[PDB]
Amino acid sequence: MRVRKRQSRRTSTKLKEGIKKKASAHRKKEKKMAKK
Amino acid sequence: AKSLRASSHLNAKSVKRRGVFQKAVDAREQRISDKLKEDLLKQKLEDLKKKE
Amino acid sequence: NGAQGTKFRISLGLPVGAIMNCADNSGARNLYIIAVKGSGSRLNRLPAASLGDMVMATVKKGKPELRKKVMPAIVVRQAKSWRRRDGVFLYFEDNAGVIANPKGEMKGSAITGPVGKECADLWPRVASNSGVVV
Amino acid sequence: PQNDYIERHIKQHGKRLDHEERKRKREARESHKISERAQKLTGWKGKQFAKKRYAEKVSMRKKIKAHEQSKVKRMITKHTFVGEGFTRRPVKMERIIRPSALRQKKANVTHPELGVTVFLPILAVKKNPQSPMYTQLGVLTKGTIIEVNVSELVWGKYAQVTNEPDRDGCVNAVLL
Amino acid sequence: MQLSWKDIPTVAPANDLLDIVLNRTQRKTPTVIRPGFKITRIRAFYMRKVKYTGEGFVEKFEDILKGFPNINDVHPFHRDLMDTLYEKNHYKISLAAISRAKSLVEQVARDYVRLLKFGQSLFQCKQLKRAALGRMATIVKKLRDPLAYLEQVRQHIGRLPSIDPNTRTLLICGYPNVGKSSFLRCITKSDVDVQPYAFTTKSLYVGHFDYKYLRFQAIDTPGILMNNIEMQSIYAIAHLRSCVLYFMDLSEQCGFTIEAQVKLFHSIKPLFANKSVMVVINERAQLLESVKEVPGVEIMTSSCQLEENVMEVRNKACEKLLASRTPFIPESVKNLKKYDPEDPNRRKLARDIEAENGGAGVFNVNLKDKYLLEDDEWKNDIMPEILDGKNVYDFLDPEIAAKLQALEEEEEKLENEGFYN
Amino acid sequence: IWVFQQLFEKVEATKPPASRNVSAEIFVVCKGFKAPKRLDPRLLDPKEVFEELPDG
RNA sequence: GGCAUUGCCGCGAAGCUACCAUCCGCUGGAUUAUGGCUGAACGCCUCUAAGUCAGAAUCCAUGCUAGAACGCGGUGAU
RNA sequence: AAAGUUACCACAGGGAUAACUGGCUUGUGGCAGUCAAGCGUUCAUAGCGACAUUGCUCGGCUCUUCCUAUCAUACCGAAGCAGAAUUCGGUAAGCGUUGGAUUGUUCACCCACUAAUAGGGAACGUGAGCUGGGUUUAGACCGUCGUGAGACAGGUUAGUUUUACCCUACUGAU
RNA sequence: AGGGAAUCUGAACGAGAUUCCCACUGUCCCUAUCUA
Repeated sequence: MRVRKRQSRRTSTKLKEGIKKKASAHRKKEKKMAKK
Repeated sequence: AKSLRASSHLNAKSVKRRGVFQKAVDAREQRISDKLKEDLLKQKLEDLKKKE
Repeated sequence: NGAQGTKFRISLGLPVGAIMNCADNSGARNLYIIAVKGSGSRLNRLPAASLGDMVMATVKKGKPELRKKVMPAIVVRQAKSWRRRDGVFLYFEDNAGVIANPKGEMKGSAITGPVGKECADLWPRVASNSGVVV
Repeated sequence: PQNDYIERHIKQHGKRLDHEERKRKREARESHKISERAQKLTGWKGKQFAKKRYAEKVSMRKKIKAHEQSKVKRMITKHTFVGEGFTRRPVKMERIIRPSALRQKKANVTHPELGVTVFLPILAVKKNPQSPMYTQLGVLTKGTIIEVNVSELVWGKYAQVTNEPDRDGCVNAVLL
Repeated sequence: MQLSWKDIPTVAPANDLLDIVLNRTQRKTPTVIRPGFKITRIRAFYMRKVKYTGEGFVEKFEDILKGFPNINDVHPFHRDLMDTLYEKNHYKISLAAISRAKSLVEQVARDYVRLLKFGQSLFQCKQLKRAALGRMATIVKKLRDPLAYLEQVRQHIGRLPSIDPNTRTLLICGYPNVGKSSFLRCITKSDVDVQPYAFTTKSLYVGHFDYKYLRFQAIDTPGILMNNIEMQSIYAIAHLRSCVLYFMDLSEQCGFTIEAQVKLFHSIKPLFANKSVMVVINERAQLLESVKEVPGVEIMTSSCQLEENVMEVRNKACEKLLASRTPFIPESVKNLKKYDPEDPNRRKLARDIEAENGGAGVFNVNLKDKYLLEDDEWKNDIMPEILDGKNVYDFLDPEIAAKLQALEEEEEKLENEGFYN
Repeated sequence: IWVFQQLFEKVEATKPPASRNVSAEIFVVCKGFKAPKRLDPRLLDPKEVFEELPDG
C-alpha cells in the first residue's frame, strides 16, 4: 500500500527547551496548589 | 468501472485463456512453424541447383 | 433512455448555442440547443452534439404550445462531414432535429426531409415517423 | 414483500444450516476481538472506543450494585444587557460601541431551594465586579448581580451569574 | 404521496444521529488552526463549523419530516388506517418534536455565529463553538424516544400493503378462522396461513386477480368478534368502494356458534349497508333466512376442496362489481404443430443452436446455408462485386452470353468496313 | 408595448437611474385606463399576442 | 513578361496538420478492510497467540521509457 | 467664603508594555442540582470529584506538487436490506473531480450536465504569473488660529530589494 | 446624353452612453498553416 507519513523523533531545540519551561511552570502551579 | 488491474477481470480472462483463446494461437503457431520448415526445403533445392 | 443497442462515434457538429431547424409537423420551425445529454467533460470545452444524440433544446421560432418548456430533441440532420463504415464521408444541407419525450417517443406524426442512417438505427420511433432515410 | 416475508421464510425454511455455529463462535470471538480492537485502533477511533467501553463498564456497575441493594429488601467584545431606553441613552458614552449580536435579554436562571430552572428576562444590571464602568455598560461577566423579571412566577428578585457568556452561549445565573 | 411508503431515509436512534452529524463536521471541515493566526481566520474557522453542523442536523431532520406521509392530508382510508396501527396523536407528537427540534437547531446556529464575530481569543472562540455543538447535542439527546418510535413506524409502514381505493375491490370477511384464508389461497398467488386458531392473520393481506380483462384486488381481513387489529378490518369495510364477502362455517369447525355470526352480521350491518353484500356458506335453516332479511344480500353454498365453485363465487362477485375476398394462409402453417417449451421432441431453434455452439455474443450466425439455390455446393458464396473500376452488379443480368454475341455481330459489321486502319 | 398602446391612454417606457445600468430592464408606465365594456377576448390571450410577423 | 511594400482573385500538389482525421493503449504474485480453517491461552469457546486459505481500483513485479557518459559483457577488424 | 470628591470622568503632559508554536490545532455548550471510583493530615459530614443525567434555550484567473479528514470510481460490514433504489459505517489517494448568466458593500446564490462535479496545504504558496471594484489630494514630526468645537490648499520631512548577458534547479544537447 | 429599434442623457442629432433585434467575424470551442 501507499505507506503514509511517519512522525519524527527528532525533538527540535525550541521544543526541547520549551518542554523545560512548561515543566517548571507545572512545578510553580503544584507548589501553590499544595498550600490550599 | 472495473480497472485494468481489477482482480476479478484478470481471473475471468484466465478462464478464457485456458479455452478457445489459446488453442487458436497454438494452431496458428503450428502453421507458422510448418511454413518455416517449408522454407528450409526451397533453399535446399536452390542449393541443389548450384550442386547440379 | 430509449436508444436501441450500442452507440458509436461520429463527428460532432452541433455545440451548445447552435440553432437547428425543426423537422416534425408538431409546430416548431427551429430549435435552440442548451445542453447535450450524455456528453464528455473537458475544461473549457462546450457540450457538442451530433446526429442521433438526444439534446435538451428550446423552441425559438414556432407555436407557443411547444414553447414554455425545455424538452428533449434528437438530431436527424447534421451537415458536418461524418464517416460511415461503408467507405464514404457524407454531410447534409442543414442542421435539423426532432422533438420527443424522455422515453424516445415522438410528438410529431411525420418527419420532413432525409433522416440520418445512424439516427434511424439508434432511435426506432424516429424511423417510425420517417418519410426519407438517408 | 407481503408482510413478514422473512419471518414466514424462517418459519418454513429455516435460517441457515450454519447460522447457530457462526453466531456462537462469533460471540466467543468477541471476548478476544474487544481486546484486539483495544490494542489496535490508532487515533480518534481509539479515543471513541475507550469512552464507549468506559461507559459500558459504569452502566454494568450500576446494574450489579442496584441488584445487590434490591437483594436485601473602542468597541466592547463582551456580552451586555441594554435597557429598553436605548434610543439616545449614552450621555457619557461618546464612542463606546456595543453591537446588537452581543445583547442577551433573557438569562437562564436556576432556583437554589427548588432545583427548577426558569428562563426569565433580565430587567436591570446591578453590580458587576472587576469594573464600575461595566455596571454602567451592563456587562455580564462572571460574578455580576442582575435583576430578574418574575412575571411568570417564595422568590428572590436578584440573581448572580456563574458562567462566562463570552465563551458559552447563554447567561447562567443563580438566585440569592 | 400515493398508496405505499417504502422510500423513507432511515431514522437514527438519537445517539447514533449525534455520532453521524458531529463526526461529519470533524471529517469534512478543516480542523487545524494555530493560535498565532490572524483573529479573522480564527473567527471564520469556528463560524464555518457551527454553521456546517447546523446544516447537518437540519438536513437529517428535513429528511424525516418530508419522508413520512402527512397523515391528515393523504387519504381517509390511510389517515384512519395509520390511526389504527399507530397512536395517531403520538405519531403527530413525534413529528411535532422533530419540527420543533429543527427550528431549535436553526436558532442555535444563528445565535452562536452572531455571538462568534466578537471573539477575542482562540480559547473564547473555542468555548463558543463547543457551546454551540454541545447545545445541539442536548437538543438531539432529548429526542431518544420519538426517534425510537419513528424507526419502528418506518420499518412497519415500509412493509404495509398497497391497496388502491379507486380500483375494483372486494373485501373478504367472516369470523376469525372460518375458512376465508383458504378462499384467497385458492383464488390467487398469496401465501396466507390456515392455522387452526382465532387470530392467525394480524393485518390486511391483498390478492390480485384478473377477470374480463380488468385489474381486481380481493382484500383478506383478520375478522370481527375492539382491537387495533380488529378495527383495521371494520375501517377497511367502511372507507373502501367495495363489496363485502362475509363467510360462514355451517359445520363443527371454527369453534364459534353460527348464531353469533348472525348477531355480528346484523350488528355490523349499518356500515356495510351501502356496499351490496355477498354471503358465502362454507328453526336452524330458518335463521339463515333471518340473515336474508337484509336489503342487499345473496347466499351461496361452496366447498374449497373443489376448484369450480370457488371460481363461481368470483364470477358472481365481479358481475356485481361491474354493475355497481379471401385471406391467404399457406397450408405449411396450418399443418404445423404448436411450440411446447417442455417437450423433449421438437425442432431446435437458433436460441438452442447458439447455446449448443456456445455463448450469445461469441456465435456468428451463418447467413449462408439458410438461403435457396440450384446447387448447394456453391452455397459458400464469394461473389466478386467489383472488377477494374466498374462494379459487377451493374453489369449483371441473365442472357449476357446472347447479348454479348449480339455485340459480337456488331463487331464484324464494323470489322470489314475499315474503321480500324 | 402595442397591446399596452391599444388598452391604455399614454404608454411611456423609462428604465430610470438607480437601476443596474447593465441589466436589460425597462419600467414602462401605462397611465390612463380605458375600462371598456366590450373587451376583445382573442386579444388579451398570449396565444395571439406572440404570433410572429410574416417574412419579407 | 519588367513591375506592383506578396497588386488582386480561383484552384492547388509536397510538406506541415485537426476528436475538424485515424490507429493503439497488460497480466502474475503480496496484501488492507473483511470472510474463513485448524487451534491454543482458559478440561467450553474462540479467524491468531504458533500456524493457515481466500480477499481492494492497494503494493511489488510483468509490461512501458532512459541507460550508469568513472557499471559490465560478448563478438568482428591488424 | 469658597471648600471636599472623582473609575461620570472629556483635553494637554509624565510613566509602564504591548504583539513569540512552552508539540500549537479537531465532535459533542454553560450554569445549578442528582447520583459518586476514590482521595481528603485519621476519614465520606475540613472539601474536591469523571461518564451520565435533570432542569428552559478582499475575490478570482491558471498551472505544478502534496495531504486524507474520500464526493465518485474498487472491494467489504451493519440496516424491514423482497427486487431496484438507498442510509450509516470500514479499507482505500490508483485515478477522476464540467459548461453558461452572476457587482447596494456577492463576504448570498441561480440551471443544467456529469459516475462525481469532496475538503484542504505549499503562513503573508500563488500582487514583480495579473487584473476587476475601495481610502482623499490616507505616513511621521512641528507650528498658527481656536471656550466648551475644529481648521490651515501653513512648514519640515520619508517613502531604495528592480533590473542581475551572478548563482544553481529543471528541460534537452555535445 | 456593419445595419435597425428603443431608452438614459445636451424631432433629428453628436464617432455621447446603455439595452435589445438582425447580420458578421479565429474572441473562443481549438487551434492549424504560410509570409515578412
